[PDB]
Amino acid sequence: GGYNVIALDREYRHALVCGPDRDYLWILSRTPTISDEVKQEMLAVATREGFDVSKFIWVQQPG
Amino acid sequence: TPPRGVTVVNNFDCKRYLGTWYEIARFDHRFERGLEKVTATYSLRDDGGLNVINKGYNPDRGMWQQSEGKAYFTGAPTRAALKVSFF
Repeated sequence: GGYNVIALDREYRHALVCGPDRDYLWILSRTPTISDEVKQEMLAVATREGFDVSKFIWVQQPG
Repeated sequence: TPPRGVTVVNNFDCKRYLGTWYEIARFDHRFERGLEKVTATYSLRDDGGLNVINKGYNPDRGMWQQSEGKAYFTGAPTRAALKVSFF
């Protein structure tokens, strides 16, 4: 399966990763939680690139 | 091949991407469904690919579990497009 970093911040602290089609998408962070600002940005980029963000499951993390 | 029309990071610095990432969110597939506290850890192989370790807590088993993969760039390593296979 394809693994593509479609967006990444300059500090390599937050990444948006997709698989071989728009049914595969991940939000990755160097930290177990992210802020509302980072959330909205990632979601905005996802929607701009034609991903349906209603498909996201918010993974439980310590935090 | 990446999906038609999506961006791919094209000045990728593979060395700064190495180490541990927390999975904040995912589209749900069978392979990951039900797993919590999911991390992805990347390390550089000698052959220039990446080793991938995906770890998560499975509350049904009460156990941490992990799956190991090998990733290769499909072109320039400054282009963040790879393909991963799991063993």
